[PDB]
Amino acid sequence: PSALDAIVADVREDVAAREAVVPFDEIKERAARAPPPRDVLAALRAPGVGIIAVYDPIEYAKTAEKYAVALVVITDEKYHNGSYEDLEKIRSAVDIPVICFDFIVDPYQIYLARAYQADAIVLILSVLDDEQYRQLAAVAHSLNMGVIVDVHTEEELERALKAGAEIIGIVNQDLKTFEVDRNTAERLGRLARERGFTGVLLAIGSMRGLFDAVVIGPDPEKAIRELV
Repeated sequence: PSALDAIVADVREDVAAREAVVPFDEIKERAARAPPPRDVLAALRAPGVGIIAVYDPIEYAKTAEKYAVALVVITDEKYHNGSYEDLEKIRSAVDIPVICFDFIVDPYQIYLARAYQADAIVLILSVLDDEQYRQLAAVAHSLNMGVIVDVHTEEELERALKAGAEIIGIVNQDLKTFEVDRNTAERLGRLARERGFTGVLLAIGSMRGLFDAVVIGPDPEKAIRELV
């Protein structure tokens, strides 16, 4: 019995179903031909604590772009549910970068996000081992997309630090036990800085003076929504 195992199985079968109609080689080509990503790193590095808004789609996006530095669009890997087409429509309706947030274990999903014009993706270190992390980050970076590395424990933070992650998001939920530690953000963000980290810290939730941006808002999509 394992909620996290079930989510990973859902994602892997979602990919298998998508591949049967849009094969891996075809999604790679569509991703490579997509228009270049907007720069998520620069939007988050901008002075001040930027708001990252989370997602009628067009109305909310056009409203959100008046004050947010970036937009997060939670997607659904299940077959033929319009979720990736809506990501593209939303991104096309605004002028800020759009983060595609789903549960990525397979390179197919990164090409999929890029093909529908995502500017960045999230990698979750509680889900990924070091070899998977290296592969998936390399895929995203080969398409000039930003990578947000979500961490929840001291050990995950250290992996992100040692790997040289430039954007680290700190999440308060444990994706294996599904327990919430309401003060992880302050604890790990302070620890990140005090260990010498000079990149971008995101909080996925009064930790004043620590974070460059803050995200402002079971099956895989439900689990993502809990993270935000």
